[PDB]
Amino acid sequence: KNLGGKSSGRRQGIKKMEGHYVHAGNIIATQRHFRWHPGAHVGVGKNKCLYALEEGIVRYTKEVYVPHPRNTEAVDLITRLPKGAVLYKTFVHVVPAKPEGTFKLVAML
Amino acid sequence: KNILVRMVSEAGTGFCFNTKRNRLREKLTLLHYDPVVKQRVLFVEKKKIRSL
Amino acid sequence: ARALDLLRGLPRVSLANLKPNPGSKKPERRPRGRRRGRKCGRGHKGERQRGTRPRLGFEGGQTPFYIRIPKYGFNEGHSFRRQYKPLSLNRLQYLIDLGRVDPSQPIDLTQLVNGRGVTIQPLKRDYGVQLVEEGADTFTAKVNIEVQLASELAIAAIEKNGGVVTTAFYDPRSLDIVCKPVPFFLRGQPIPKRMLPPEELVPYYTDAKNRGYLADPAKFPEARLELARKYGYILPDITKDELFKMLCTRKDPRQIFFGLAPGWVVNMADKKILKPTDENLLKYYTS
Amino acid sequence: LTYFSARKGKRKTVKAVIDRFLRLHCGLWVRRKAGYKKKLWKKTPARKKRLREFVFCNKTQSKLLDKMTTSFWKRRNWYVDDPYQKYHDRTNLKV
Amino acid sequence: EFKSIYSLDKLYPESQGSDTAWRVDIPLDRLTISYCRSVNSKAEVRFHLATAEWIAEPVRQKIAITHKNKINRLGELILTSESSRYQFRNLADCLQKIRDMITEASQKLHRIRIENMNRERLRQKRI
Amino acid sequence: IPDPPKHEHYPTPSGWQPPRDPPPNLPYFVRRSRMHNIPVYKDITHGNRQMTVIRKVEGDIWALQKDVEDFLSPLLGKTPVTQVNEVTGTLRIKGYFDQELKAWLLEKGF
RNA sequence: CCGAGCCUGGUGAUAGCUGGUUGUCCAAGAUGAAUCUUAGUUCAACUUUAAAUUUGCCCACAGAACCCAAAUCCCCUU
RNA sequence: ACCUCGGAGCAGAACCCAACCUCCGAGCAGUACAUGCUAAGACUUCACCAGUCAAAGCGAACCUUUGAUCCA
Ligand SMILES: [Mg+2]
Ligand SMILES: [Mg+2]
Ligand SMILES: [Mg+2]
Ligand SMILES: [Mg+2]
Ligand SMILES: [Mg+2]
Ligand SMILES: [Mg+2]
Ligand SMILES: [Mg+2]
Ligand SMILES: [Mg+2]
Ligand SMILES: [Mg+2]
Ligand SMILES: [Mg+2]
Ligand SMILES: [Mg+2]
Repeated sequence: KNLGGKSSGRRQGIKKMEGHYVHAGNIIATQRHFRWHPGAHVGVGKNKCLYALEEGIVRYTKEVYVPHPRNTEAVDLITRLPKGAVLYKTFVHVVPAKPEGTFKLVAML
Repeated sequence: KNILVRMVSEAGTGFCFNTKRNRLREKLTLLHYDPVVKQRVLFVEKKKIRSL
Repeated sequence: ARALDLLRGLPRVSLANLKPNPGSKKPERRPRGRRRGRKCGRGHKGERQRGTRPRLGFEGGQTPFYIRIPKYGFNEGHSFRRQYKPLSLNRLQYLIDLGRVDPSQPIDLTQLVNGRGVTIQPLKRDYGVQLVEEGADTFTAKVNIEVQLASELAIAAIEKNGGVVTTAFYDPRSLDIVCKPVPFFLRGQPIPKRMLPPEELVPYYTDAKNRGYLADPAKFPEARLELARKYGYILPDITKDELFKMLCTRKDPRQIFFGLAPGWVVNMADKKILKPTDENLLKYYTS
Repeated sequence: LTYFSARKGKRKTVKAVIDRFLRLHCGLWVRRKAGYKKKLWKKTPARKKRLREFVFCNKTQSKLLDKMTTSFWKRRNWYVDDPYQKYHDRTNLKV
Repeated sequence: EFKSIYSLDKLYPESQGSDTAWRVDIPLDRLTISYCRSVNSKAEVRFHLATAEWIAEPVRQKIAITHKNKINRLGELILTSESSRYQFRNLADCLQKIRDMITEASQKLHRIRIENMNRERLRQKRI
Repeated sequence: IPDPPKHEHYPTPSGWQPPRDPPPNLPYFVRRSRMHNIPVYKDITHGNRQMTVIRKVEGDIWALQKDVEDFLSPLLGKTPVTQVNEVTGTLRIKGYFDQELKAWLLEKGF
């Protein structure tokens, strides 16, 4: 009487652990809901996958979570916290490796 | 249900694009970007393509 | 050499001393013995041992890869597309330098083939030779060359060196005859007329910017000056050149070979050229 | 396929392959994505863009296609204005 | 010599002389052209702008103003092309750039505008 | 195949250069191809094994191998790996060095 | 020897099924997807050979989630 | 009775994991009509097919599940 339930796994999770070198555009982690939040130089897709916006080293950190005020449910959740409480989340950052360019001598006019 | 319809440019171009509108709803007139003209123009529903 | 001295020392070379070069003759593997016998490398039962596995491309019933991909016109009309063998100015200069192509005479497809500078396959829809700008910056040969296509830059290089380039069309039959005239002469047929370009190719060969062989010669000086201006070289007045006659020689649009007219029969056996005199034949071969 | 035809004794070409795949001389096979003309009204713009693309084949897919076509289809073709003339050869390829 | 109904003389009766097919503004002698086989090569065209008699005086002035960044300390306008493997095409690009410069002489910045406006706003102190 | 015409100045615009006269007094000789080019050819196997072959060698192929190793080690940084086919009179070097070896043989006057 | 005779021929029918598959010696070599498909096959994985050049495994620290255990992943060294 | 897809447990912590296994859900709708075009780099349901994400750029503006090929 139990049908369905034959769906395969989504192969989600972290694709780049901490310290892994990541080029711009590489997907860092795919998640179904926000297990890891985007940090510095990390973007978010429609499906909440984290990709590197710059070329660098992936780092995972814990930071205080302050949601966008337009996120009404999160704002209410915060409104219900006690005074000392601060929410925390796991964030993924890309520490950019190369400089974004150098000045070169082109012509000795 | 909804029906797929062919909005045809009122700008005289041969340009048409397919939209979805409820069968019970009135015939559609919609502003849309015409690539050939390179400007937003009116498109009018011409004929029903299919029922979806 | 020391090898020949070793021979002098060694026994006579005969049919009893001969051995194939080691590594040229792999041993033959046949299914006898423990290692190659028994199941003889065919597996165990199933279609693969029975020798009856399905055709190539069959995927066990799943819609095959080569059929589940949509049809697209990648190769539509491939056998009717015209093909032109490339002749880079690098290759042309190499041939001229090694003397396989004589620039002192007009260079046409026959001369290119005879010098082995290009290989034409009319049966594979080769319509002739296209000049290619590759090597233009080092081209330093004054040549009168006839080709089927020519890039603007290749024309520029040819003309800057003081030469002349004309794009001339050839139907498949005329192209075959031009590329290999001797077999045609052995066929014993009168030299046919060179057909005109198809309608799509007519504008190309009537355009002066392409140096088309059917283009108005009045417009050629203007086009040559335009190329000289565009590519920053001074147009040399070839009329003053001592080879101006050679640079000017151009076969008639209906002529396959420079000095032979349509309708002539080449008797190579006795070194003669039979020419028809019937008025109807002459009119036909002149039309 | 037919490894030895009954009239010539030659190997035959599977014309279903020729109708679907382009061979670049270097050994690559190009194809259209399946469904690129089907029910576009229900496909997102990104999916449509992915489907409208010309795509290379695997090594094993390419080997299969090479087996299924004869050497005529694997020759140099000097077409006049071939859009794939530049793609017919590989450059800066290390191993 | 053989001639058919499609011979060039018949096709274009007006132009029949052999010399008609071979009868022949930037001074290439005045320009100095150099080629660097730097992959694309490079072609450099340099010429003393002031003494370019083939360019009108007002045109020379307008060029010296608009394209002062391409003028060497010797007063010679230098311009290069490196967009082709063929020095022919590089030189063609350089010559076309010269022609375009002459024609226009005849007839990111947003932030710079804002910062200059702010400089002028700060421009208030008067001795 | 016609003998190449005499040119006033060498190398020829295509880059071709006749072998010097008299031939170099080296222990070995590298005969030109029937086209009058240096017989140095790129070769490829397995799609990744790049080789260069100096083919029409006469004399001390081992002296040629020593010379080639000396000439190529600075370029590679290591002594190149080679095969001397003394029978066929060829020298096969791992890696593509066709242009360098052609220039080197031209300098030596072959 | 008739739920459709016998003989010849097509015919060396076809058989994803059963059986068989002949010298010596050495070496490497073992448990997913689709499929009128699970007695089969194709792709993968594994496996063998040859070739190219350059990191591979092990691997501590750091690191990998909220909701509501054994361990695993990742990699400086070694 | 079931046959495709998806969510949860088995399968606690990267991924992955069956069943006549224990439960649940879907064959679209709402929206707009840039919900356009292009394009680095990536993910990928253990193959392929297919399916995802996406910087930069151009152009308007200021979106949240079902099915191939041929054939028409
Ligand atoms: Mg499940
Ligand atoms: Mg055995
Ligand atoms: Mg058996
Ligand atoms: Mg089996
Ligand atoms: Mg070879
Ligand atoms: Mg009976
Ligand atoms: Mg049988
Ligand atoms: Mg063993
Ligand atoms: Mg089926
Ligand atoms: Mg079976
Ligand atoms: Mg995969």
